[PDB]
Amino acid sequence: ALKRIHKELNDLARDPPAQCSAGPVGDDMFHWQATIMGPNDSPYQGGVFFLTIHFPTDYPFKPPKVAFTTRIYHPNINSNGSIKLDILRSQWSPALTISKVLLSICSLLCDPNPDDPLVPEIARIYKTDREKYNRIAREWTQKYAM
Amino acid sequence: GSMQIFVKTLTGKTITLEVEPSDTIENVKAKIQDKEGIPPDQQRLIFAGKQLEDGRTLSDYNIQKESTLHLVLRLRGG
Amino acid sequence: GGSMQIFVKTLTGKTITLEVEPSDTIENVKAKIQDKEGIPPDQQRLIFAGKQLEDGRTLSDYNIQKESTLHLVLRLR
Amino acid sequence: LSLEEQLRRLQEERTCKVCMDKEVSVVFIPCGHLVVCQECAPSLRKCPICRGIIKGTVRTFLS
Ligand SMILES: [Zn+2]
Ligand SMILES: [Zn+2]
Repeated sequence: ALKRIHKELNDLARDPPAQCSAGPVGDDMFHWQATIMGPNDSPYQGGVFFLTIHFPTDYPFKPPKVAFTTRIYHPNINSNGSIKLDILRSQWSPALTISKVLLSICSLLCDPNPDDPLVPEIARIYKTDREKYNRIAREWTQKYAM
Repeated sequence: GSMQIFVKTLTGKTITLEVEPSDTIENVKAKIQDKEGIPPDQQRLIFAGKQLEDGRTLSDYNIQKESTLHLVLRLRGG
Repeated sequence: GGSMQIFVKTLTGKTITLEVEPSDTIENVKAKIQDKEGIPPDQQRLIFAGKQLEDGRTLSDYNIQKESTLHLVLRLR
Repeated sequence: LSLEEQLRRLQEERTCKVCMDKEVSVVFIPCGHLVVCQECAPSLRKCPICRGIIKGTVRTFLS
């Protein structure tokens, strides 16, 4: 796992995506911290959202564990930062690098699945009153991500 | 196509596509399928942090010449 | 002019080049950013390798080396 | 686009996209993606690039 993780880190330094940033916490290559910038023209705009990444020892054959530490309002991310997302579980591919995983999660923010939600109350609001959904997500971005 | 855009593929390789400002996202995916062999159903294109939906056009997303789209794998929250 | 160059990427993907010294503080970098891009320092959030950078620390303190890329994130204006 | 950046991109292109260490040496049938070495291939039932089912793997040689 280590050699591939070092390569990803080096490959990131050369050319990180505009939307995200990541690297080791302290002296531990298996534990990273990451940022996702809220997409422009979304209720998350202007937000910087922090995440923890834990690479298992059989990475990349098994997915990294990824969770938000910044609170975020979303049908598929709970108050503990847990992300319910198929590419972190049964739809993992070993070719996904941490950069692509973070971009994938970022693309989930404006593309939730309210029909199979992690937070049912938020999903009902998203489906019935999108202006209310957007207002609350904006308020949480202000309170936690700025 | 009348302009060029870039796609960063799953492996981080950057390819160049010839497209029209009004090309649909599905047409872009069809070009990626021809160059990289990825079925469109497995392609998820991201620009400015957001996924690009089939049925919309590049101009719908203000994607300009020499924009870079990021390709990831089809995903679903749950 | 600078001992090393670093790069600063904006949310739009534009990358700017800065001439810096390893001992430069994050506050110094924000001043250079204001010079090149016209963004006032108090509106800048700088991110490197998953960390938001604190004003009083140096580039070396954050393991920022030649050809490193930092992220410039504007506060919602 | 320096000579080193181009040489690195050519070497990375020949390199396994899973372990990122050994050179690619196996093509998946029928999807045709050439993306893994022989040490990574036995662990895979679906292609990491297109998720296609792997029905066979041919050892490939770039002569
Ligand atoms: Zn391999
Ligand atoms: Zn394939």
